[PDB]
Amino acid sequence: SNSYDSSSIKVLKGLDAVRKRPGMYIGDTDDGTGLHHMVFEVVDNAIDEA
Amino acid sequence: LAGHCKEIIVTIHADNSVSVQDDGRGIPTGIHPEEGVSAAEVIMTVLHAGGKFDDNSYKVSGGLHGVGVSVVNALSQKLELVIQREGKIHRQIYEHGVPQAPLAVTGETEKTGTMVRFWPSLETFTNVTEFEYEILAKRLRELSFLNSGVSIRLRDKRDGKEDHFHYEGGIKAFVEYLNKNKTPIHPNIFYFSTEKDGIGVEVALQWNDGFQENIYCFTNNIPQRDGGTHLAGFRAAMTRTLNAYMDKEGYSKKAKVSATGDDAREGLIAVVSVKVPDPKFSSQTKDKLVSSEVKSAVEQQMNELLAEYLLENPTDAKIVVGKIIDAARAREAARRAREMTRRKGALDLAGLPGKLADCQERDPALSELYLVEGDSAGGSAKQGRNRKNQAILPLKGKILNVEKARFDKMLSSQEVATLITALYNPDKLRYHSIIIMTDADVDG
Amino acid sequence: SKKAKVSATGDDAREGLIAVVSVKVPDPKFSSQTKDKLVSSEVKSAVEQQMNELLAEYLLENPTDAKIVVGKIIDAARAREAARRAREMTRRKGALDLAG
Ligand SMILES: Nc1ncnc2c1ncn2[C@@H]1O[C@H](COP(=O)(O)OP(=O)(O)NP(=O)(O)O)[C@@H](O)[C@H]1O
Repeated sequence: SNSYDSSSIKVLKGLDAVRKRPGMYIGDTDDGTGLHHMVFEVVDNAIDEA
Repeated sequence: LAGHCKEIIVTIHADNSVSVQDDGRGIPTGIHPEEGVSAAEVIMTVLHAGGKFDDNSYKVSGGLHGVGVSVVNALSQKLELVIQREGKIHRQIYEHGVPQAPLAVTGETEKTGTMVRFWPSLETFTNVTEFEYEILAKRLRELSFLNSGVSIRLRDKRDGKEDHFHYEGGIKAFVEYLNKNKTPIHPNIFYFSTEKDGIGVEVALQWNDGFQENIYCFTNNIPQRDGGTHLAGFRAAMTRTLNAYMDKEGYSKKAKVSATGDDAREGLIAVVSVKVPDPKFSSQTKDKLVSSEVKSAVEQQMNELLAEYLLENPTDAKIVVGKIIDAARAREAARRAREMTRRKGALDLAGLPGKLADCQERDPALSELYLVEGDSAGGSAKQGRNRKNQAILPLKGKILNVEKARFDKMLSSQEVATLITALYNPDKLRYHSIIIMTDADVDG
Repeated sequence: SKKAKVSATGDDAREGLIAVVSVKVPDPKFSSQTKDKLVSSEVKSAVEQQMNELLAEYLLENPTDAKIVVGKIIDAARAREAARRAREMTRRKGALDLAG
């Protein structure tokens, strides 16, 4: 309504931005897509190393 | 959405740039207590920086990530930002996300708002260097439909064409506008606006005689191209409620219809707009909503209110059920036309029982086969034949010609060729010897 | 096609096919973090021209495989055409409700 100022702009340092909005970083966290996408990204990094 | 901005102006300039003028409260321009610079420079130069991280400033809002405007600024060769607040006009120039000068004051005014004009960079976008009118037009139209009372003006300095959309009917009026080139089946449009468990839902759907499925997935005034969990709940609720209604009324018993989910959504135009305090999107494009509580809430609301609608309007219910049964009968008639021909490609009847009376011997080239009239001749033929190496195949009337009407699918009896060979013949050569007994008349 | 009298659309010729497309691009372009959709058109054109060359070579170097695939395509096209024809005809004219 009227709560607007420079203090309202919040900046998330480190990995706080990922933990606050995991959707754009991991996908869905409820149906099981992100829990498997964890291992998917890990194994994809391994294959990129290979 | 906070109830302060009531006019938004989008102007397409001739220099390949788009300016957005609104009359909201304005972007905060004060010095950030941690960054050290103005909050505008913070949101333009720092990722995930803004006031959309809580409900203190925006109780309900579609923006939740905090990187969008930074992406818009970085992927632009130049950007101009003019902010009006507290009687001061703040101006700053950006180039590829790099501020050219600090946020300075240029003058004073009495209005509040923010102007965002950016020149998109050509080093990133390929094959598309000019903004298309139709996509922006559709976006602003549907935005004005979902935002009653919010004036939206589109200006185009390239050709002078300008439009103004201030629809107040809502998504009902949106569906009515999208049904201008179609033919609806029911006048009364399903519509509601509820808010349960902190999450609001507003769905407007209408059946039309077309055959295209277009369910616009909207979440906090954001279109979802890939749908999401809310779309899945919508579809499941619609399917289960229509199935229950067609089962309890007896239509599925009179017509013997499976009534799958795809047939229930045949020729349906739906607009699902939900209000979520803290949604969850799988990407910045916001093409998918991954909130399952929203799924459950929308599912429950749709089931309840759609059952109410179908049990309060008998005529519209009958028309909708008739259209669903029409679509399902079309699908199953196509299934018949497919698998009946697929089975005609194979052999299923084989005409073995009924008329064929083989002999005791099974080794071919020893038995005999005959072809006579069934009821007139075959009776006495079987009563006077042998039961060792004799076989008789009766006939019925005449047989259609081959040359006059040649069709690989045309078949009435098919028993002769199926019983003598497999129809190709070198494999099965049963009944090497056949004899055709025939009357001495002219028809013989 | 002169004798079959069919259209052979995209969704019909690819019916009953299991294909695997593995591309190798130095600088990929994924429209999301999940990497569920590629947006590179240069890879599109490269794969397209490589197919138009090598699949053509394959179909002209193997008569038996070619004739079997074309027979399957003719079967699918005739099936879909007959299905559309019968569905439309019955639903629009041959449909008779109220069995009583
Ligand atoms: N038009 C605007 N009016 C007011 N504040 C704005 C405006 N645009 C940006 N801001 C502020 O700048 C911050 C960052 O904006 P933005 O990056 O668009 O957030 P966003 O909507 O979450 N982007 P995204 O969720 O990825 O689509 C917001 O949280 C606001 O505080």
